[PDB]
Amino acid sequence: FNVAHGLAWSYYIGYLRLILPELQARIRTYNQHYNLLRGAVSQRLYILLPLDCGVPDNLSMADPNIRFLDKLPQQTGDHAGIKDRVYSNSIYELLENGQRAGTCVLEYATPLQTLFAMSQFSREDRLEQAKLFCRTLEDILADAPESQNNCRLIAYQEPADDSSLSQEVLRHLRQEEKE
Amino acid sequence: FNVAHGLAWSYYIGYLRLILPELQARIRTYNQHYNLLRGAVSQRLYILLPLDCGVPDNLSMADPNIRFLDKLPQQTGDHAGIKDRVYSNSIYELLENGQRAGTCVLEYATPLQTLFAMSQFSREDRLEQAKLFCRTLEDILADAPESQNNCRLIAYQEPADDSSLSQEVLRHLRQEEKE
Ligand SMILES: CC[C@H](CC(=O)c1cc2cc(OC)c(OC)cc2[se]1)C(=O)O
Ligand SMILES: CC[C@H](CC(=O)c1cc2cc(OC)c(OC)cc2[se]1)C(=O)O
Repeated sequence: FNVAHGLAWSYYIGYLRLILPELQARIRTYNQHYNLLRGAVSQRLYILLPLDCGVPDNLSMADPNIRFLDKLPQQTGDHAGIKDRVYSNSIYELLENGQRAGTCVLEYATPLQTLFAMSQFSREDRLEQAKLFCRTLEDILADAPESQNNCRLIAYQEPADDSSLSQEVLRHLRQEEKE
Repeated sequence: FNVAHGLAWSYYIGYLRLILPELQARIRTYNQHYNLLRGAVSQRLYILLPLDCGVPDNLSMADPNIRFLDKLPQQTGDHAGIKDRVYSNSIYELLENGQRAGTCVLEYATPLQTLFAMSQFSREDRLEQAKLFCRTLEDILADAPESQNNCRLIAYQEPADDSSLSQEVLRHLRQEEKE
């Protein structure tokens, strides 16, 4: 109950509070200096929350239609001993019927792999802690001033290896255009 | 009790497990390509754990005798959506009587600023959660295979603004030489 609470706050306090306020400027810099009226990167950080807590230690999205396209201009800031601590972010192209249907900054919510490491608790405890985590992070980001149409939490659960994350994400980017 | 548990595991799982196994190689690369038989960077990551949980959002060590000297060769690895996620680390010179008495990679344990944010709980709850955090992290790092004379946890508490972190650290680096 509290592991998930504490991880949400720490993720917000140790990471999002630091990268969110400048994300939208880095994104416009890319969108100018680089880059099609559909291939413009969404002005939002999209945060992947596998409910099964299986966050890959690489780029594997398992969704043939989510591909790495470019890195974002890196932000640098001093933080907690580390001079010019670098903040790396990655842009992904989203495809529908083999065509590029949009583009966004994507990454996984890494505190979840700590819940995975603690269940691999039981698998049902894993799931409830992932939900609590999502619900806490959503509420933190709601009252958080650094969070103003710059952040979307994509929580999902694939029922098997053979069962469309791309479509899910794509819906969120469509709703951005129609707004 | 569990916030501190979970933050220790996440710090270990989200960060130390990823940077510790290569830290000592990055350190030798510096120690050759750069750099005095005393001015060689300690082959250890030193991790500052203010028990008061006051981790600065900058480089402030408040110890005139702990100064930024150089950055470490940055490590890059794919992780959790982010391609070539960069790992930045900073080297500090340690001074005694105005002379450089040693050198080490230093940084603060950032999960602590999440305990700070939650107490600024009461200040005594803050302190116990910081201790629990230290004790959990120490035990994790003991059975952790990635952690083999590459990591030291410096926990301390300054009683006031006018009251020697440098000496504390310096003792740990001396004990390394005499071993
Ligand atoms: C893949 C990119 C991420 C994003 C990232 O850099 C950080 C995550 C994070 C989480 C914390 O608590 C949950 C925390 O507490 C101080 C500090 C940080 Se920084 C990664 O995990 O490497
Ligand atoms: C100043 C340098 C640090 C070190 C660092 O990068 C990370 C810390 C961290 C902590 C986590 O839980 C506690 C976590 O859970 C996924 C991931 C990370 Se990455 C910083 O906080 O920026």
